Amino acid sequence: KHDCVICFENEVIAALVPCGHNLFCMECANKICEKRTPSCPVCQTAVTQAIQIHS
Amino acid sequence: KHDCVICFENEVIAALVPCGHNLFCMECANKICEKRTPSCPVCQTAVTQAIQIHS
Ligand SMILES: [Zn+2]
Ligand SMILES: [Zn+2]
Ligand SMILES: [Zn+2]
Ligand SMILES: [Zn+2]
Repeated sequence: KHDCVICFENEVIAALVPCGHNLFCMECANKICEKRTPSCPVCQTAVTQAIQIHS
Repeated sequence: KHDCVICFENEVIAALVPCGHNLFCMECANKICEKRTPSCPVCQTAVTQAIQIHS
């Protein structure tokens, strides 16, 4: 429950659109979204939104 | 290992946007988007795209 690759504190629950990388908690994903130039920190693809993943 | 909830034949690979339901193979998710009133079969939310999820 500590597997977010950004903060390593929260649980992974979010994926970025459209690259689909599912490696982030929602707080870190939201922070990615309101950067000046939102982009995936892993693959650098531009980010248009973050979604919570439901499996 | 998870089975697509539509066909129960292929692995789960894709999620719908924006509801984030991650329960579909890419073929079944593509079929969802290509319909004329696209909506998630699980929660009935309108679907604006389907993406492959990378975990
Ligand atoms: Zn985080
Ligand atoms: Zn990415
Ligand atoms: Zn399927
Ligand atoms: Zn849904």
